[PDB]
Amino acid sequence: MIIVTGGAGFIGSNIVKALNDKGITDILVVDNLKDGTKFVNLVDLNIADYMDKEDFLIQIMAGEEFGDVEAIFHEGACSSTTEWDGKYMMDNNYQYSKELLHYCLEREIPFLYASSAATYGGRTSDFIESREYEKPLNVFGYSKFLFDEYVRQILPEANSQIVGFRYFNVYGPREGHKGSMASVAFHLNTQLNNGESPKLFEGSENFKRDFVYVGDVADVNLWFLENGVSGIFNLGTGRAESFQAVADATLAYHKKGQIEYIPFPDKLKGRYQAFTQADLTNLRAAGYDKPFKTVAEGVTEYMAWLN
Amino acid sequence: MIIVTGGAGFIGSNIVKALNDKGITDILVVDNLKDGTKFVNLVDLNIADYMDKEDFLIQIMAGEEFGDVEAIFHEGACSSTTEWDGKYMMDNNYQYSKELLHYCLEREIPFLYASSAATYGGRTSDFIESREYEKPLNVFGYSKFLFDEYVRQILPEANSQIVGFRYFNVYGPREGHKGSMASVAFHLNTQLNNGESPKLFEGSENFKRDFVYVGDVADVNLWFLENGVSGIFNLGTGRAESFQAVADATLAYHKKGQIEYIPFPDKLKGRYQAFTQADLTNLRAAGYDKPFKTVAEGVTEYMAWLN
Amino acid sequence: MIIVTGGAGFIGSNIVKALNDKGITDILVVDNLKDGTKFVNLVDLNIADYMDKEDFLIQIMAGEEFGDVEAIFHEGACSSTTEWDGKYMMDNNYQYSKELLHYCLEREIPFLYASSAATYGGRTSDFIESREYEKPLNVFGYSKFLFDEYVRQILPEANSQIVGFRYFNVYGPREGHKGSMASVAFHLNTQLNNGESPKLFEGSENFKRDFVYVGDVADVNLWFLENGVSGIFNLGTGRAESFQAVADATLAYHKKGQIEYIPFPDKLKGRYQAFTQADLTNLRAAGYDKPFKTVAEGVTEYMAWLN
Amino acid sequence: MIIVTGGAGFIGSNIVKALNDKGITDILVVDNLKDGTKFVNLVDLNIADYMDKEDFLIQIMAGEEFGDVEAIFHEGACSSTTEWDGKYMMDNNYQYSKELLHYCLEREIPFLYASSAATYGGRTSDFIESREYEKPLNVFGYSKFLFDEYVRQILPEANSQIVGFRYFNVYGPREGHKGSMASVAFHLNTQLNNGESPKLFEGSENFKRDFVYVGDVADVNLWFLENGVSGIFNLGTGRAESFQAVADATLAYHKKGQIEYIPFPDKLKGRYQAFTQADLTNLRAAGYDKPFKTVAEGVTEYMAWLN
Amino acid sequence: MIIVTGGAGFIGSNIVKALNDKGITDILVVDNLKDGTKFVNLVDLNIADYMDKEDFLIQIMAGEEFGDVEAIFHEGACSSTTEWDGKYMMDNNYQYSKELLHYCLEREIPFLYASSAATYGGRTSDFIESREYEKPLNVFGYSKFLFDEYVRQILPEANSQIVGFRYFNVYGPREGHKGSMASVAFHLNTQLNNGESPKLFEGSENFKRDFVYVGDVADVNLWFLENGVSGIFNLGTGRAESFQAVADATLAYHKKGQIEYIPFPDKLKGRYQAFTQADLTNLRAAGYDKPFKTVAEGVTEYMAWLN
Ligand SMILES: NC(=O)c1ccc[n+]([C@@H]2O[C@H](COP(=O)([O-])OP(=O)(O)OC[C@H]3O[C@@H](n4cnc5c(N)ncnc54)[C@H](OP(=O)(O)O)[C@@H]3O)[C@@H](O)[C@H]2O)c1
Ligand SMILES: NC(=O)c1ccc[n+]([C@@H]2O[C@H](COP(=O)([O-])OP(=O)(O)OC[C@H]3O[C@@H](n4cnc5c(N)ncnc54)[C@H](OP(=O)(O)O)[C@@H]3O)[C@@H](O)[C@H]2O)c1
Ligand SMILES: NC(=O)c1ccc[n+]([C@@H]2O[C@H](COP(=O)([O-])OP(=O)(O)OC[C@H]3O[C@@H](n4cnc5c(N)ncnc54)[C@H](OP(=O)(O)O)[C@@H]3O)[C@@H](O)[C@H]2O)c1
Ligand SMILES: NC(=O)c1ccc[n+]([C@@H]2O[C@H](COP(=O)([O-])OP(=O)(O)OC[C@H]3O[C@@H](n4cnc5c(N)ncnc54)[C@H](OP(=O)(O)O)[C@@H]3O)[C@@H](O)[C@H]2O)c1
Ligand SMILES: NC(=O)c1ccc[n+]([C@@H]2O[C@H](COP(=O)([O-])OP(=O)(O)OC[C@H]3O[C@@H](n4cnc5c(N)ncnc54)[C@H](OP(=O)(O)O)[C@@H]3O)[C@@H](O)[C@H]2O)c1
Ligand SMILES: [N]C1=N[C]=NC2=C1N=[C]N2[C]1O[C]([C]OP([O])(=O)OP([O])([O])=O[C]2O[C]([C][O])[C]([O])[C]([O])[C]2[O])[C]([O])[C]1[O]
Ligand SMILES: [N]C1=N[C]=NC2=C1N=[C]N2[C]1O[C]([C]OP([O])(=O)OP([O])([O])=O[C]2O[C]([C][O])[C]([O])[C]([O])[C]2[O])[C]([O])[C]1[O]
Ligand SMILES: [N]C1=N[C]=NC2=C1N=[C]N2[C]1O[C]([C]OP([O])(=O)OP([O])([O])=O[C]2O[C]([C][O])[C]([O])[C]([O])[C]2[O])[C]([O])[C]1[O]
Ligand SMILES: [N]C1=N[C]=NC2=C1N=[C]N2[C]1O[C]([C]OP([O])(=O)OP([O])([O])=O[C]2O[C]([C][O])[C]([O])[C]([O])[C]2[O])[C]([O])[C]1[O]
Ligand SMILES: Nc1ncnc2c1ncn2[C@@H]1O[C@H](COP(=O)(O)OP(=O)(O)O)[C@@H](O)[C@H]1O
Repeated sequence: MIIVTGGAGFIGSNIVKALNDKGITDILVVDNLKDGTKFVNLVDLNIADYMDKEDFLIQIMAGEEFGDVEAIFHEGACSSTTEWDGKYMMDNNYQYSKELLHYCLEREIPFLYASSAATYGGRTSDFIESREYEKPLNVFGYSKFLFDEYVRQILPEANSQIVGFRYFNVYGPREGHKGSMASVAFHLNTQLNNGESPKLFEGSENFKRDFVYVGDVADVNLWFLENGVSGIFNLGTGRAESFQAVADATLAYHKKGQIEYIPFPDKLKGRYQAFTQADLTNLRAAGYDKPFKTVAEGVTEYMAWLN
Repeated sequence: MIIVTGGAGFIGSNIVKALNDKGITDILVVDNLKDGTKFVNLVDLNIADYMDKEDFLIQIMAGEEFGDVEAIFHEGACSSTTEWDGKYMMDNNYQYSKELLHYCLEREIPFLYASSAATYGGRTSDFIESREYEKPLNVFGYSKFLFDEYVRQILPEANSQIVGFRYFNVYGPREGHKGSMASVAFHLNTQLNNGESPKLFEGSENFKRDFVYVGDVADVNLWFLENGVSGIFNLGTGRAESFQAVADATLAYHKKGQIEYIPFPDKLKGRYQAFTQADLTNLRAAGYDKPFKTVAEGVTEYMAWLN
Repeated sequence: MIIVTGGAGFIGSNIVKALNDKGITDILVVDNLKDGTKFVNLVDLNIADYMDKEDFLIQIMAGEEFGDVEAIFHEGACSSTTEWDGKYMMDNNYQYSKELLHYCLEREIPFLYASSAATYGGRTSDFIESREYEKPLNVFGYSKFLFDEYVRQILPEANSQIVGFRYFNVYGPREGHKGSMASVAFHLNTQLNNGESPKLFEGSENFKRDFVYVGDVADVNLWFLENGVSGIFNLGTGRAESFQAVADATLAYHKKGQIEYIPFPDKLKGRYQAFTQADLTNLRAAGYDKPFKTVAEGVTEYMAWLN
Repeated sequence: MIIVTGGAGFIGSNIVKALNDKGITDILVVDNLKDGTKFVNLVDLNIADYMDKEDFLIQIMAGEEFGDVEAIFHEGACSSTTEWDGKYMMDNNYQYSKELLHYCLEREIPFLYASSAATYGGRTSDFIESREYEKPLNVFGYSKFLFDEYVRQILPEANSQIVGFRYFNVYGPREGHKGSMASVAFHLNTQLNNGESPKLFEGSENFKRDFVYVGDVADVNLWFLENGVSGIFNLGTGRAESFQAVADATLAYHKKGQIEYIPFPDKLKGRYQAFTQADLTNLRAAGYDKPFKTVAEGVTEYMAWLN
Repeated sequence: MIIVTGGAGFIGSNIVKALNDKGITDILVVDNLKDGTKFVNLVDLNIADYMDKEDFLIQIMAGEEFGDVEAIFHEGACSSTTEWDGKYMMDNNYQYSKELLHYCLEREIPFLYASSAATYGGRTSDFIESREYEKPLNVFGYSKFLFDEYVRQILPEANSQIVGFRYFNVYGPREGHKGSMASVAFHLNTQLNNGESPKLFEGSENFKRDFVYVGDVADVNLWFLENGVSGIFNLGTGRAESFQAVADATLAYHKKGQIEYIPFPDKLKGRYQAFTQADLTNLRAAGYDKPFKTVAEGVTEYMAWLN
């Protein structure tokens, strides 16, 4: 049996699918299905059971057994970078994670969780998995950062696998529910299907991210499960590409449309990463040697799936 | 003693009536009577006691005894296909059901519950009670689907009856409270009694459902109780009929009126089943061999009862 | 010691007064004094103590002793016929009553409670205390009906007094707080003192009720306490009188005014009793043989007290 | 150690000051400081500790010790005569008081509490501390009345001091927070300092009250503590004076202004005491023989303190 | 291990930084991160863990251990002088503090907490740490005052360090979140960077405060920890300077701008301190002999850090 928190969300559901593809269906999904439209992400998948995040937490803290648990993929989190309720953020992200971590540690259950490249918080190089390089620009980022710091305290003493994946800009199938937190690829696709103009922020000529395909993210997750290695690892392609590149791949698929520039949103000024590029040294050194899909490859594959 | 959850609702109250007709009155109804107008559905019936769904759940989970329970007909659920609070849906439908199921299993109490053909989610044939054919279009459907999947895990090991009825489009007496979730028959009748025009969705020429009379649904329920067979079974006539057919039967009774087409509601686009027809192979194979009332028969009988 | 629930309400306060008149002042009143203006109903009376309905219930269910309890007059209920929250109605009326009943039963405390002729729900004769004749038109009525049904299950086995009084149209002193649930007598009086026209519903020419004076209701209550007889008994004059009769008695006292007809309120259409007349066969057979004040007598006595 | 509930309120804070003046500072104040502006009433005083009314109650009911308690002055209450939530009133005034009383009784702690002349409810003479003369005109008054009645049941059996002070119209320093429940003296003063006209109700020519200075009220309280006598005692000057008299004393101090008559407020019609005058027979008979400051004396002393 | 409550706030975060500078990183921060923007204050620091104030309190009161606690710096409080909810203020400031104090006392954990010069409440000299000189002008001040009074009762009997720092007008890095409670220095800086005019209250010519640099405040805190001395001590420079002086230092750095006078805000009239100057006699006598940065020094250092 495997547990996937955030299992009805974007990355989580993709981990579920990947597990299904390996013939594993004995999965417990933990999520918050308040936004019911998220069911789409599970409808075509095969799981054993579903539990709400709040119930799960209660049971975790009471020390309930869930049977023979092989791993927890902890993808569940408040994922909005524009959420400013720190109380909620620190409870739901940081505290929640701590609580899970301890539960796993005590039962020697492999624990594989989601960090974020938001922890790097705006810099132009050296995106390296170490405290010196970390300085989040928002409370979301802070909640992730502090957890990584917590994990770092625990690692030397741990008797079972602990892995944190520092995801960069993930995109692909099963993020339709993320609204304004959905990938630019997604937004452009839906704008184009609506006969609207595809929109980019003002200054996106100079904005670059490490855009990584969700399929690859899933593969990395399973690989680490199979291999047992511990640590905190960047997860991206290693190549930074401009938003313009993403737009290109998208318009190319749709055979139409032309980019329009909207004002840079006030609520992100000072909170924004203008450049990210994953340094994959540690990742490779851990033994994960598979290549990553480029924006051209990933976006077109995604576009096909969206239509 | 028999327990009927959703007992003040449409199908539940009809099960109560059917039990009354067999001389059984030692019934506990579990429901949520917040909408007080639902009392009409019980007023002319004979029951032993009434309990709110929330109290019932608490007692179930505490392992209270209710006396000598012969069966639970679990018809209680949030039945709105346009309810999008997934948290509520999964608690009140899925979790609730699990909780009941376990309670019954442990005491070897026959458990007969409501599934839904919404689990098939829009396809043009092969409405067969098996996972390959299931793909709900909304979270309501998902909550039903996942429970059936759960039941499927339990069945091989079960020591007492477990039956799920996959109801198609049920209509007849005691659904007045269902508002916009009430049968089209019901809506047309009340429109006509109000001197308004009888209304159908745009494109209903091509929309067909397996419309099944509530009386038959009740009979099936009791039959299964008496016969002890387990499984998940489609419950419909086996014949798909157009909404136009329903309208015909109705206008014929009222001796007046002409169909008006209203816009297809935005909130259902992408969430809608355009065709359903129950495959009754498993149902028949279980031994239930009685015929089902056609739309012509059922609707006219209903119309008489409404007036 | 005697307990009167609804003790600050109309009928309850009158039971208190009646007890006072017999030299009994060791009374605990249970009510919900949220509407503070209800204090008037107790101000001139003599009681031992006051408790809120919610606290009372908690203590009842915990099995607290209140000292040496001689009887509970259970007049407390949500008494509005236009309240449509069934959840609340069934908790506060039905469940609450059950809870009291059991408490009394276990301690062999005489339990005398309020039913309602609303249980008959609109019929033109045979207002007899038996299930065949009962069919309430609203959820208030349902909550009363179901409790009577519950009492009926308990009666054959009971070792102490259980009595339910099925009050018809009660009127008299101490109902000023009941707003639109107050007697027509009351409304007419206040309309006339305000220089307004006295108002009756459209079609009141054909509306008749068994109007019974509150003083008589109180007497019946005490009589049953003294005599120990069990059962469910109609409580009204046995004579149906038109609303016109009530108006006559009232205008006669005030020496002025002329009836005006207002529209029949939408919220009561289909929910309304057009005729009631208590069949006093069981009541008389139990041994209560005293006469009841007519509308002419009762209304004029009331009018004097109001001025 | 001494406890003063309502200690941050008008009368309570004055009791604190009086205790300070006798060299006693080991005081626990219990209040509800939601309206923070009430802190002024304590700022210049000396107390040992502060507790919220809700916490206090919890601890009382749990039977916590507070150390060596010498007395409780129970001045805490919802003091608004225009508050019509009876549920709250009866909990916070009546029930709360009962709870304290029992706590004290059990530990033989002298209990000195606040009643009110509102219990007399509008009469033109015989303001005597006995049930025949009591008939409050509002639920505030009722809550006080019923408690006095409760105390009366307890008194013959009590082994420690119980005293209730039936305050008439108290005025003086430390009532600035009472808003529209503040003394007329206070209102006139603030109207005059605002260059507005000093306002009296229409018909105040014929309205008289027993206006008593807060300083005297405090003295009475301490006297009873020192002397140990039990009972319920009127506390006022024994002389009724018109509102006009109060106005006179006030305008005289301010050397300006002329009375304006505003409409008698709707919300008080039928709820209003037109005359009060304390009968001090019992008070004197208990041994308290000190004189009371007249309106002329009291108001001018107050006016000086206000400026 | 060290605990810093209010650790994400202004003074608290500076204590954290100071601890970091001494090589201490084993810190638990307790705060309320509801306003997420406060994360900035911790982002560049090194702590062991984070806990919400409400959870912390629960655990404190349950008597949980946090490991080997060396000290608690209790800087956490509702710090707004214009918050008028006294209930909240007394719970969150006074009660909370008491609760911590007892926890520490019992485990002999050095307890170092924040008082306030607001306790002096407007006077023109003798700002001495003694009750005669204390008279707060608002409920915030009251909550601090009462706690100091409480500490004073405890001190003679205490077996471990208790220190309260009566901070005057603190200013410097990490107060950006304090909005209108932020230093005038801060406000002027942000006004100037916005091309607006730097604003001072009307009458600031005659307003002087003891402005003290946050760096010094931090030093004092650590010094007391190292030295073990107990008591309540003023913490300011000992020199009063006008707001004009602060403005001067600021405009001098920015090389531009001219002071504009805005109306004195209504909500502060009667609640305002016009003059403060710390008397450092006790502070020096305790042994703390280091000098304090003047407004000229402090403000310019701050201005550099802000830019
Ligand atoms: N998407 C990216 O590009 C990316 C990049 C870097 C990091 N990440 C991180 O990776 C994880 C997955 O991201 P995502 O894109 O899949 O986000 P997502 O689509 O929103 O998936 C997360 C789901 O988990 C729920 N959730 C929140 N807190 C939970 C908890 N404590 N336990 C269980 N479920 C919880 C969310 O709902 P509610 O918040 O409404 O309760 C949501 O349904 C998140 O931690 C995210 O921060 C993602
Ligand atoms: N009528 C159809 O065409 C049809 C078709 C397929 C399936 N079904 C299913 O068969 C059952 C009967 O449906 P229906 O048409 O009779 O709907 P319904 O009239 O609304 O009956 C359900 C009643 O039970 C209540 N309820 C909800 N959750 C409950 C719970 N956990 N325990 C007990 N009662 C609960 C509902 O109120 P609240 O949610 O507001 O609390 C309602 O009063 C439902 O499960 C429904 O999904 C019906
Ligand atoms: N007067 C009539 O024409 C007549 C006729 C037939 C039957 N009855 C019945 O006689 C009883 C009293 O009637 P009434 O006219 O005297 O009504 P009433 O004036 O409204 O008095 C009832 C009082 O009891 C309170 N209450 C509600 N639930 C309670 C509970 N569980 N325990 C204790 N008190 C509770 C009510 O407040 P809240 O509900 O707001 O909390 C109200 O203050 C009711 O059951 C009523 O249905 C009266
Ligand atoms: N001064 C008069 O004219 C006068 C005349 C006759 C009788 N009295 C009585 O004398 C007492 C004090 O009167 P006052 O004029 O000083 O009124 P006050 O200034 O309003 O004093 C009462 C204070 O106690 C608080 N409180 C309420 N319930 C409490 C409780 N259960 N325990 C502790 N504190 C509580 C009140 O706030 P909240 O209600 O907002 O919670 C308020 O702060 C009251 O019982 C009053 O009814 C006064
Ligand atoms: N800054 C000055 O010139 C000066 C002057 C006078 C007094 N002080 C005192 O110094 C202390 C801190 O000052 P500051 O300038 O750093 O103010 P601050 O920035 O507001 O720091 C206090 C922080 O702690 C939080 N908090 C509130 N109650 C808490 C509790 N019980 N436990 C833990 N955290 C809590 C506050 O949030 P929430 O209130 O929203 O919950 C806030 O984030 C306060 O006690 C303050 O009164 C400083
Ligand atoms: N440039 C541009 N253009 C257009 N659009 C856009 C851009 N950018 C961005 N965008 C959008 O918005 C949003 C926000 O952004 P940000 O702030 O940057 O965030 P991001 O990163 O991008 O995303 C996020 O992330 C995170 C982590 O990292 C996660 O968790 C989440 O979920 C998300 O993904 C965005 O979203 C877009 O749409
Ligand atoms: N075509 C047409 N026309 C008209 N009308 C209509 C149509 N369709 C539909 N409709 C209406 O609306 C509503 C909704 O529907 P739906 O979404 O589709 O749903 P249904 O299926 O129909 O019904 C339902 O079902 C279910 C299952 O199956 C149940 O549960 C519920 O309750 C219901 O019944 C309807 O209702 C109509 O009215
Ligand atoms: N005819 C006429 N006119 C005028 N007014 C009136 C009439 N009728 C009636 N009314 C009024 O409204 C109300 C209501 O109605 P119902 O629903 O029917 O109610 P009833 O029965 O009469 O009364 C009631 O009752 C009950 C039981 O039986 C109780 O619980 C309640 O509380 C009441 O009493 C009436 O009220 C009148 O005012
Ligand atoms: N005459 C006159 N003029 C003017 N103003 C007035 C008068 N009277 C009165 N006022 C006013 O209003 C108020 C209230 O009144 P009442 O309702 O009457 O009340 P009193 O008695 O006066 O006072 C009260 O008391 C009580 C006890 O008894 C207490 O608790 C409260 O708090 C109060 O004090 C008055 O105040 C004035 O302003
Ligand atoms: N003379 C002044 N000129 C401009 N702003 C002021 C002045 N005095 C106070 N303020 C602003 O108003 C706020 C509140 O002041 P006050 O209530 O005296 O608290 P404090 O003593 O903490 O400054 C301060 O944080 C500051 O931003």
